[PDB]
Amino acid sequence: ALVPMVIEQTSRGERSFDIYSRLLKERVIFLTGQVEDHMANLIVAQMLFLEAENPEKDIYLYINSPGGVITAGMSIYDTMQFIKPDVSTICMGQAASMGAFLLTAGAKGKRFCLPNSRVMIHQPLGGYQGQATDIEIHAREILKVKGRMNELMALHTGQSLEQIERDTERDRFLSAPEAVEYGLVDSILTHR
Amino acid sequence: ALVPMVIEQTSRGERSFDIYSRLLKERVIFLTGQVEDHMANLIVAQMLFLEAENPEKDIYLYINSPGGVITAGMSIYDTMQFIKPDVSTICMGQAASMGAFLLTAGAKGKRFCLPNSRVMIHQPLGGYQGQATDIEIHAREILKVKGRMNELMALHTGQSLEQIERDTERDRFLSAPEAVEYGLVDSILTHR
Amino acid sequence: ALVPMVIEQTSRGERSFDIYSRLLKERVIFLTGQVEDHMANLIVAQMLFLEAENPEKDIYLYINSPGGVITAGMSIYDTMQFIKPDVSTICMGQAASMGAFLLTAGAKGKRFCLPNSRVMIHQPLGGYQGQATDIEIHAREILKVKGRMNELMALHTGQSLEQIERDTERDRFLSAPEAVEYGLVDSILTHR
Amino acid sequence: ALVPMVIEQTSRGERSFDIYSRLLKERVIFLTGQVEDHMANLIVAQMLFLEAENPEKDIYLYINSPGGVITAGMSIYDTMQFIKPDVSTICMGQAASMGAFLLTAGAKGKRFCLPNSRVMIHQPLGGYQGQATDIEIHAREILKVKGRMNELMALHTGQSLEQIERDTERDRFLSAPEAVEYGLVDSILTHR
Amino acid sequence: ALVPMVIEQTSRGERSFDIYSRLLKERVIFLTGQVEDHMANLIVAQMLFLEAENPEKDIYLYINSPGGVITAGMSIYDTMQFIKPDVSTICMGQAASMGAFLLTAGAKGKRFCLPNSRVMIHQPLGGYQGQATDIEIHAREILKVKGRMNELMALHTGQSLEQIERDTERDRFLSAPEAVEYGLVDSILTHR
Amino acid sequence: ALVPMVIEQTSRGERSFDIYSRLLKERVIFLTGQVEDHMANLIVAQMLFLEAENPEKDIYLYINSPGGVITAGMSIYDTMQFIKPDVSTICMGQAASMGAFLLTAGAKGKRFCLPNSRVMIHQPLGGYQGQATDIEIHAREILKVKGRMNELMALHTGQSLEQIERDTERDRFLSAPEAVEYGLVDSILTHR
Amino acid sequence: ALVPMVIEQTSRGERSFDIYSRLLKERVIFLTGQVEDHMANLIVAQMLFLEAENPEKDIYLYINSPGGVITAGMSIYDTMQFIKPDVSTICMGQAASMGAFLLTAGAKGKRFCLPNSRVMIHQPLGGYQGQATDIEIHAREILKVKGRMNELMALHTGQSLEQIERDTERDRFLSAPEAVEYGLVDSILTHR
Amino acid sequence: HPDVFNILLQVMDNGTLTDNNGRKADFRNVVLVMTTNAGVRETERKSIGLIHQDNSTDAMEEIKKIFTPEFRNRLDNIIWFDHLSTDVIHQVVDKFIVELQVQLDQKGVSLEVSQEARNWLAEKGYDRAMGARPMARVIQDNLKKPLANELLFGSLVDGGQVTVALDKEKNELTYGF
Amino acid sequence: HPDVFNILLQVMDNGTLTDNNGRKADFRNVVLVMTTNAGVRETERKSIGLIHQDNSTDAMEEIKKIFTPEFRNRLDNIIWFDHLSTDVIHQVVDKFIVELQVQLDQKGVSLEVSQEARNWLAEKGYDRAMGARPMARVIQDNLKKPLANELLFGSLVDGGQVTVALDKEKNELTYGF
Repeated sequence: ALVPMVIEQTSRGERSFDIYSRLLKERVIFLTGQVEDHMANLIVAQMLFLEAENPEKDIYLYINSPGGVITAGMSIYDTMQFIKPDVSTICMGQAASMGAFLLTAGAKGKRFCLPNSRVMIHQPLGGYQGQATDIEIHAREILKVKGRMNELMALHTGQSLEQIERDTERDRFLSAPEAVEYGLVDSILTHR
Repeated sequence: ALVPMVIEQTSRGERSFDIYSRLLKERVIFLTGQVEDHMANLIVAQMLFLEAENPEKDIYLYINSPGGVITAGMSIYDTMQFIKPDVSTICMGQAASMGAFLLTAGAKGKRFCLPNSRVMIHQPLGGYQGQATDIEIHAREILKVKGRMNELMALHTGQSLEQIERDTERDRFLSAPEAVEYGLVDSILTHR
Repeated sequence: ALVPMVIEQTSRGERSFDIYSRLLKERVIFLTGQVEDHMANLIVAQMLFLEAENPEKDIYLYINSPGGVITAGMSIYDTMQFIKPDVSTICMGQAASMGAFLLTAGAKGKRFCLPNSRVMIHQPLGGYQGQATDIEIHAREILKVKGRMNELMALHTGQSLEQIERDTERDRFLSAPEAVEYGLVDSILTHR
Repeated sequence: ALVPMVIEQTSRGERSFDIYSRLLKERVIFLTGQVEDHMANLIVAQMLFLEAENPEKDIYLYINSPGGVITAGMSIYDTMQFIKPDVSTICMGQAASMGAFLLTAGAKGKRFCLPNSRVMIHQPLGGYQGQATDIEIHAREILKVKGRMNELMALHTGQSLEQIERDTERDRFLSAPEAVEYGLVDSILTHR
Repeated sequence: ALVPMVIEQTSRGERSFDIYSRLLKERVIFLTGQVEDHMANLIVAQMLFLEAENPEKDIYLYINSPGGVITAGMSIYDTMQFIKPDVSTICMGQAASMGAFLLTAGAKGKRFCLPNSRVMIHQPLGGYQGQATDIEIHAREILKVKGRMNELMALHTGQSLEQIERDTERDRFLSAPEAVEYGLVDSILTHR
Repeated sequence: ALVPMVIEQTSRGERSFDIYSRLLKERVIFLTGQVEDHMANLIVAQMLFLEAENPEKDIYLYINSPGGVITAGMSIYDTMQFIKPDVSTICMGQAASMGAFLLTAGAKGKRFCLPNSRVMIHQPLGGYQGQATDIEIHAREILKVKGRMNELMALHTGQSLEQIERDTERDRFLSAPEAVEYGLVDSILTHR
Repeated sequence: ALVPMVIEQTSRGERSFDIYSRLLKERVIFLTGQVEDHMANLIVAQMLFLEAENPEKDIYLYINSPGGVITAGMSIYDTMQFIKPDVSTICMGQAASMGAFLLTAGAKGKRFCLPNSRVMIHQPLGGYQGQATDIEIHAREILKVKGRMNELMALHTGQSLEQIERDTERDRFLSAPEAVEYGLVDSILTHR
Repeated sequence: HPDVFNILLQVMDNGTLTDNNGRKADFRNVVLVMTTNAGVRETERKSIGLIHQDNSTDAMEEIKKIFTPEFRNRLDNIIWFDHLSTDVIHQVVDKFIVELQVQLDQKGVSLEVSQEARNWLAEKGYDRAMGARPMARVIQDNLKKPLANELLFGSLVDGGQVTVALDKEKNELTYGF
Repeated sequence: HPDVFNILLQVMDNGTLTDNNGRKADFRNVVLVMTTNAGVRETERKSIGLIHQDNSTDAMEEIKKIFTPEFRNRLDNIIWFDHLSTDVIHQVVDKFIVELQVQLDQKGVSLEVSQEARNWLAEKGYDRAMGARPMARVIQDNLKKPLANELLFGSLVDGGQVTVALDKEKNELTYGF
């Protein structure tokens, strides 16, 4: 009973659908909690599924997430860019780290954030144990990833790269109005 | 059979629905236990679902909750303010911390509390380990949240901000009659 | 078969019920084990559900419980007093602590106890760690609850308040006939 | 597939029931493993269910149990005496402690054990840490239970009370024929 | 999908049963792993169920078990002897200890082991800590079981009691041909 | 959705089946991971089930297993040699230890191995703690198993016994072409 | 609700399916997370299943995997080569280690990855404790595997063997454009 | 059947309907009134919860689900009749008594009902759920049955009149000639 | 449709079918032959797995799983009509060739079809799942399209000796005359 069922009339009958499926049907996908491989894999499956049902209609991605694994998040990131319909991202609760990264990656003009939501950005974390030679290899890879993430932030936010470079040095929290000014989101939803 | 099934006759025949789904149909949502991301993610889904079913009817949110994560709670808080129908909150058992915060956020005139229930309010908790520079950043953010929560409490209760500021310094417990006088709730439900 | 299925002859067909759903249809609710938020929340949902199905018929609450969280129990207690149909309570096995509290809260004349069941009553337990001022606040709250619980015991049992206070300082065990004399229950069921 | 399904024909033939439900349908209830509250709660529910189905048809209770919580077991004990149809108890494997207690509580003339069953009886176990005042309360409480259990054993077995008290001072094992002579059971089943 | 589903045609052919249920329908019961109370309560339910289905047909019990609790094994042991149809026991993998005990208990002439199986027999194990007085009681209890276990082995194998007694003092392993010569089984199934 | 469903058209075409059940229907059984009793019992149930469905068609056993318990593996070993239809074994991934033992036990001419798979063979492992007398018994028991295992390898591979005896002294790894030359498998499947 | 249901209208109805099964119908298989035996075993089952459904159509394998067990991966590797239809492998997120190995193993000209993915290759890991003689055996086997993996990389990528030999001594990370130049993939997907 | 409603789209919008001979009906001087019980079953249902919900938005579901948007958008209005109040019941009772008086006048007898008797009948029969519908039954049992016996068996035929009054002790009605 | 099936069983049981005009058909003098292709559909399916297996089935069992026993029990038999052998498909192609020659003889054209051509057409047209059915098409196009063309174009005359050799690539090595 963790997730309730809802019933909706269709045509020749009515159908009982897990509330989470009921919303997928409306092209609403929820990304919550840590971004990892299995959850990311499922979001990608949902986006591909919605793209096929109607390539000409927007997909809404609700984000309430503290962050997660970049690799997993990039598969979400790339699918959003690949598929034809716009993906409109909405930040509720929080979008931190990789969550913030995906939030700004939504379709321009359609990135929304609720009034009391917090967005947080910061350079990638990681680490490695091993021989100095292996450390060197892994250190370079994380730096390349950092650079790559910095480039995508600048692209999606409109900030210069130098400005993004400075602003992610240490965790930077933005209130919803700050996210708008900064360019992480286009607007704030308030009341219907 | 952890959660019993109930059966109701409608049109063509009877439908069997987990008791929790049976009540969702009556526009009743339960918020119990800790407020966290998955729990909030689900409550928001239920409220959006009910708003669509009939935008002109009240949604009843039953609260019996010790508190939880502010972030998760704010996604609930914002959805309630955003959606068109009034959300009427009812406190049973307890509404503590974040739970109290959401209780007062219900539609004015519709905040109810059962007579032996307790409502407890306090400034937000948190913490952080790291470099003095990071500590400052995180300290700065929790204080902004405290300030933000203080404003919303004052807004919803009618208390001045300074009074709210003083009253949440340390845990404050209110009996249902005290919640009414304070302005956290509008009235006490007694007997049908 | 964690829980057995049964089938019923009615009109349209047998369907099936998992015993507890089968008994919910007969307006019987089972309260067992520790009283906590989730279980209490489920009982409240069941009572509201039965109140709606037929406001004029009694609801039977079977109690076999060692005790539990007062707050959670408080939501059950208030729902029972709020809803229109009488709630008849039956103590089997044990009704201890909060379980005993709810047992006596049933409609007068309808509180029953099986012959070999034990009812146990005591003042509330709790505790707190923190600053001396934080201890002071929490100590006052538990004492207010103790006072409040004693007031309700006296109301439902007919004992004077002074007598209730004395009798709950230390655990008090009552056998079914002792519970009847004390006034926790009205009578003992024996044989059909 | 821990518990197999069985198919039974009727009219239309559409009946697929977990094997334990298939047996509940034949008025057979199985009590196995430790006696606790949830188990006991389910057995009571099943007996009430069968009592209503046909008030004039024996209920067969299969016991294979090492013992358990007296309080929980007494709710089975009281239900068995309360309900109208006879409960015939069959001991297989073992009936120890509370299991033995329930075995002898079956309808007179209908209590029996398979040839290699063991039945074991012994005074109640328990314990308690606390202040000497509380120790005194709890110690009296367990002695009353012991006395109460002793009376019921004597009532059901036909042994004098003094004899039954002596015999439970220490664990006493009885073989199936010994249980018959003692009076714990009426007979031994042998072959179909 | 841990346990695969199979489809069987009937009339309509609307039958999907986990493979375990499908084979129960062919009167095949598998006894595997440790013999305990919950498992050796399902074996019993299945045997009673098959006896009713057709009292005149054999039940095939596949044994692959290292041993287990004597008590649990005895409810199986007695059910096999009590019910009407022959129970044919087949040893695959191993039948050790209590498992061997049940293997030899199958219907005479129908006990058999696949050729590379292993049957192991040995006096019962147990233990007990407590006062010297209780130790004596429990020691007496295990010796009576040992004696009873020895009588039944001699009965079913045809070995004298004196011989069966000597052969179980220490673990004795028997190959399938040895089990046949000894008399634990009647034959070896080789090819269908 | 750990295991996906597949849909198959028939006459009505309504059936859906866990992909593993869909394959069981084609007489394909998968043996993976460690060989233990519960797994083996399930494989045996599947083989008996297929033997009953159609005694004249081959059963395909896909093996990808590191080894496991000999006793458990022997129940598969003997079932394969008992049931009427040929069992064709296919090695993919690995067939080590008991896994290799079962691989070679498939029907002659039908033992296949994919080209990059590995097969590993080695004398049985085991151990025992106890009195010197028991150690001897158990040591004798494992040596008989080793000897018996050596005899079956020679039977199925065509190697002399002396050669098998030497080759399993220490872990021996064979590539798919080596397995063919040695006689563990008959051929390598390459492309459809 | 971990995996949402989707519906599709075809002939006479909706057929809901776990989004993962809905995609299996489109000949899409996901490989995510660690490559192990149970996962791999399931992927092989899916590929065999699709091959039978339509031997002439491509199977799309989505890879987002950090690596895993080589043996398990070879099970997948060989099935992809054996089955008739081409398997087109798509890298999203990451393809590391064995994951990269399988990525390059797709049908030539059909191997592709998303723009921000990462592919990482390295020599195999392993280890052993025991007698020097066994160490020698196991060390030799891992080296044979390394050699075998090196040949397959060279075969599928077009790199000389020595070049592969050098490139995999230490972890090597490749960005999507480098994977293309290296020959692990044929192209980068960008936008539909 | 809901497809029958489609016939009215052109009526409501153009005042016309064409018959099977091709002639046109002309509704421009016709007042079209359609009545319905749609939404009632729902408005009268009790909700589950501590607070009873206001189910007056029946118009938002049943009327909207039953009548296609194009139908609805052609109506001048959707008018919600209310449950009758007790003030209305008193008026309804007076109305029904007058109808009774007329039937009696035609037989040469007349009826007087005291105000106490009228209030009693109104109070007795009121049921918000069934509107004015049961009041006719209360009158049928309290006034018409007694009268039929008096009219049919000679007690109240030619030469008399009947007066009905309520006592206070039993709140029972009197009769006469 | 199941009601065809049901009426056939009623006829099997009583010998008659009753008409809307009350007339009765008497089946006591007839033989009922029913055909089915159920037993050939299953055998042509490929199994899932690395090794395809033999899906040959018992056609009689396939019938058992489709048809009811009430039906089967009223039959004298269920007979399997097997696939055709090489010499049979040759007898079939030769019959078709002879028929072609009859048409050509009406014009006066003599067509020689080599034995290799005869074997090949039989092998190419024949489909063990569809038997000789497709033979109509292997001969209709391969042995006729070129003749129609030479005759209609006028390169071939009403008479003349036209031959078709078959080559190693199984092509029709046609001629003029």
